[PDB]
Amino acid sequence: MIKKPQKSKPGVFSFLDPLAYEIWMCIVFAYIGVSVVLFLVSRFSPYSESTNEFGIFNSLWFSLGAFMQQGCDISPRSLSGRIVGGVWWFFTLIIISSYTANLAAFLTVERMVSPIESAEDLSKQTEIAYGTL
Amino acid sequence: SESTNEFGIFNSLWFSLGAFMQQGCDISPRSLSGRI
Amino acid sequence: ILVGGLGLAMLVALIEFCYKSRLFDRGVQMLLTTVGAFAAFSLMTIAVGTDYWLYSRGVCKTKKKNEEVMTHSGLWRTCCLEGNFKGLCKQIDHFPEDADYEADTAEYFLRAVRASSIFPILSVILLFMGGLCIAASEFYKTRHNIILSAGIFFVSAGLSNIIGIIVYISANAGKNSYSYGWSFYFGALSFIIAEMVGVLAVHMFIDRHKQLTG
Amino acid sequence: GLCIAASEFYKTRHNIILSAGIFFVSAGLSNIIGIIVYISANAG
Amino acid sequence: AVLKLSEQGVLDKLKNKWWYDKGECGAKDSGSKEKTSALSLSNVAGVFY
Repeated sequence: MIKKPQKSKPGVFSFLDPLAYEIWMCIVFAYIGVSVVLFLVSRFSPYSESTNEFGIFNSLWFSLGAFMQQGCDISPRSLSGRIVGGVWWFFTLIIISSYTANLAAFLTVERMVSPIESAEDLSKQTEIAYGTL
Repeated sequence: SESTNEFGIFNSLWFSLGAFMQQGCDISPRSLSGRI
Repeated sequence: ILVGGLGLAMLVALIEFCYKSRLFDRGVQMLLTTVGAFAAFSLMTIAVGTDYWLYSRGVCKTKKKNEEVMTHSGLWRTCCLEGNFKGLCKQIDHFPEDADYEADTAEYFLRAVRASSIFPILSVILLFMGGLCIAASEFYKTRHNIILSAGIFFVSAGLSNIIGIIVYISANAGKNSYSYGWSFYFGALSFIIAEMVGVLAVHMFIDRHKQLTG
Repeated sequence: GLCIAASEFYKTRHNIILSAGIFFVSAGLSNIIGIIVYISANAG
Repeated sequence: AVLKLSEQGVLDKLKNKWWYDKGECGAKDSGSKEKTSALSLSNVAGVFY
């Protein structure tokens, strides 16, 4: 007989678990600033002005549908306009594909090891004592 | 006249990129032996 | 590199504005593509005729077989440096080991392609053949579709270049911490230019076609 | 913060207004990278 | 006299001679458990073809 060593239960947000608390906050920061620079180079006095399609939050919407794989409606055309996006494509390719690798790792196993039985380490270790009546 | 193919050298480079990514593009080959 | 690309992207956005705030010269583009193609015709043949492509540690000549000699290794002459005799260049082919795996006819054919410069020599050929036709735009001219077939040879040469690169790298494993000679890069560098030439032929074809259409 | 006041005094140049917002966006770039390296320093 | 050659390691030089200077059957399979290896290019050979 030994103790019962205290398994922790999953939470409500257990799908958010295979990415640490900071990066979720970090990615949103990066999400916004990517979008505005796209919108920065979007409207830059084309030398009418009513030329580009990338609007204020429309630039935000391109950044989202690029991020999650659903596609978009319109592509950038400028040299500077396209050189930002492939970076963001390369960003979102690495990140959330890496998310799935960790996400599979949670659905594998949850067994707490509950240290070594048929004891035999009570002979070997000096850590946990053991007695009788 | 003939201004048919939208693919310049820059867009062909560009379509090559997002094809390797997940994100598709509007331009598409549309014509045989380029479509393949 | 995410953030580093952003101000990099913004920087190029600035210079377009001032450049418009205040290729070029057709005809010497025809002169431009010659010096590109001829120098590409050099560096292809340079790396081909080269006893050294990669640095590694092997032997010089056996049957000498001390432990291992560092090697100034390339295609034909697997010549060695840093030894009791330096610069003794061996000729190397495929060798029959135990049972030879003849049933691996995919491998034996891969051996048969290997001990040959078959694609890197052919990468010279169309580059040489493309080098023939680029001079023909003045003498016996105004046929102006033979100009189009010239750039075909350059692009197909880079195809012949790139496949020879693979099979040589496929032959290497076919740790040691081997490195590369600078001459190995020369076929890779000329691979770029052989494509950079032939695209410019298409412009000059279509502009002469645009001059033909008028 | 300097150039935003300059839209009245010595005005009607009206392209120096454009360079002002460059500094704000690039400041957030300078902000976000300092956030990372401090968090990188925590486990570092 | 045995203890000299052991101390002079001449046995090892002979042990290199009759086992290791005649390493012939060049198989050299040991096997590492590290799954951290990048793939070969030759693993992806025919894809380019």
